Amino acid sequence: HKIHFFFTLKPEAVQGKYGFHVLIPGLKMAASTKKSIIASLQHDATVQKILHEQGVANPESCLDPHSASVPSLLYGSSKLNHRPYQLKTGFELVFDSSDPDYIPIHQIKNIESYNLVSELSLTNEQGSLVRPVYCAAD
Amino acid sequence: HKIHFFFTLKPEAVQGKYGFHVLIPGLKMAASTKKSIIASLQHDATVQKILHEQGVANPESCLDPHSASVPSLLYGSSKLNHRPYQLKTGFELVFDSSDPDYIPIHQIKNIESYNLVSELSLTNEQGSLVRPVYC
Repeated sequence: HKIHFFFTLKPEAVQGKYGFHVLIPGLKMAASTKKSIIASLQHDATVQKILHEQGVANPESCLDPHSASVPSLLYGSSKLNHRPYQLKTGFELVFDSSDPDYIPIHQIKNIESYNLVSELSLTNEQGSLVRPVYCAAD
Repeated sequence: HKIHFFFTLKPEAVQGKYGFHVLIPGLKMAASTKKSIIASLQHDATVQKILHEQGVANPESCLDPHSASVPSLLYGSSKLNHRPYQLKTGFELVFDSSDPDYIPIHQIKNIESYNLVSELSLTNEQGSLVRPVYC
């Protein structure tokens, strides 16, 4: 399977407030699976030690558990009086069942020549790049 | 630590014969260690099955046990009546002992802008890109 990762960053840090989004359009699961995954990520030591040198005051509260409930912004849209999240870079990942311990990560090329809003849509199923990976229907 | 990998491929295959080189100038170990490593690879079933779908007859016999003893061709050189191996891809790897299970692999960018003969030297210790990792 091919899994794509996108990191859209806030244009500027206002009064010491920052953030970014992680989008996985092709991968498909249930709400309970997303809740379990989000609960797992809150206790990841690796992420925390990554964040400590970044100036993060509280890495534990950085992840919002409501990410499985809130409807998601389309790409390019934004909140009132808030700038749109600018895409920093996008990574592609290839996962195989034969070799679970081999995890390749590479940047996506020619990203600027592609329909970003179409590909980044969570419910989209006709993305030319992002393809739907049907997982278990919980 | 940073580890660099280089893959110089034979320009063409004669009578079903192919070959290439894997060079690790950054690594610095003993010859006995190199022999042990070569012995380890000769029984690696993963590489054998990788070559299995390549049209390769005997992947077990592809490794030369003498590679740690025979003097190595400098880059650009060749054997008599033999075209020199052409560099196809160049890889760099980042090793961190804190997380041994995280292995980032990325191709090197703009290798054509660097002194390939100087960098790919197995005995050189002043490589601009290849850094001497004493092991």
